[PDB]
Amino acid sequence: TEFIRFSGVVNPRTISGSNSVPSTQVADARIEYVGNGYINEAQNMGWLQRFFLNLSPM
Amino acid sequence: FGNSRADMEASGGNSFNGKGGANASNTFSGTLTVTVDQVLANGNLHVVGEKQIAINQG
Repeated sequence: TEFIRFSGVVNPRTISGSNSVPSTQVADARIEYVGNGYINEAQNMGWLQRFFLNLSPM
Repeated sequence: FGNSRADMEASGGNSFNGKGGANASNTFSGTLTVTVDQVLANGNLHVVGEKQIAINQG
């Protein structure tokens, strides 16, 4: 399952005639595109590898 | 001049080569919608804005 979430503030005069506004005209734009399932877990680092990436000398 | 009393031969050399340099550059391209949070005494507008995007794993 994939989730696309959007939030922001829109000026009414930036909305086009077809009730559309580009995402670059939204003030506090919060855009999120995430997923779950084993596909999403396959894109997470292992805990040991994350620990090393954060605490290894090099 | 007998017995090589005045015969002589000398050589000498001196060399120096120094150099240096530096360079910096930066580019930025994009679009962001900000909000006015203050109007100054001459009418100039203080603007602040933030865009947060989450794609997959960050």
